[PDB]
Amino acid sequence: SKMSDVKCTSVVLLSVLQQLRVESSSKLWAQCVQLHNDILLAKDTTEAFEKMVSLLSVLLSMQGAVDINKLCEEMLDNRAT
Amino acid sequence: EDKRAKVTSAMQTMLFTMLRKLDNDALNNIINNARDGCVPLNIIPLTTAAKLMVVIPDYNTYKNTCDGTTFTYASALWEIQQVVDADSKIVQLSEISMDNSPNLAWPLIVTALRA
Repeated sequence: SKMSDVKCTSVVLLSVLQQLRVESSSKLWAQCVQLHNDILLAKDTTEAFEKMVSLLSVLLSMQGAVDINKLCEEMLDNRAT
Repeated sequence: EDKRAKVTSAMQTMLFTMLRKLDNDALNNIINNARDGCVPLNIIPLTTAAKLMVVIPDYNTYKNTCDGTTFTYASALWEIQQVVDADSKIVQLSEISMDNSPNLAWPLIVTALRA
């Protein structure tokens, strides 16, 4: 279902953390990876969505990394894309 | 660096689109919250007695998210254990108040537990 989509998003989330250089914190990345393997494995959307909320929190907990407000800025200037 | 930045740019842009489209209450909570300056200090923990920490910048945010001892976050319920002000000093739930909120040291930090 969308269980397909939460798994794709999760693959992309990991890759984002990747490009913000998280592996140089061998334990945050450990957690991320495991959170990532957990949901690709998920057999119902709930567990998945729950492990996905934890994974995203790592992003959102990173200070300089992503400013969502500046992101959402360009989100609305390119509403087409 | 310039070209790789725009890569990471496209990738991050596209990620929240994957996220938006997923339209799920728990994520949207933590994304929207994050937008107000309300962010988690550690990994949101799935379990029950593993601790959560978040920053509350606003008395608004406080009102929208706290209510007595319960802390509504990430489409589940949390038990406000302790709150501290910007100065690392303890704040009692009853100082986070109508009338007193402008004398507090925002932002505050809630350590809550899952129900």
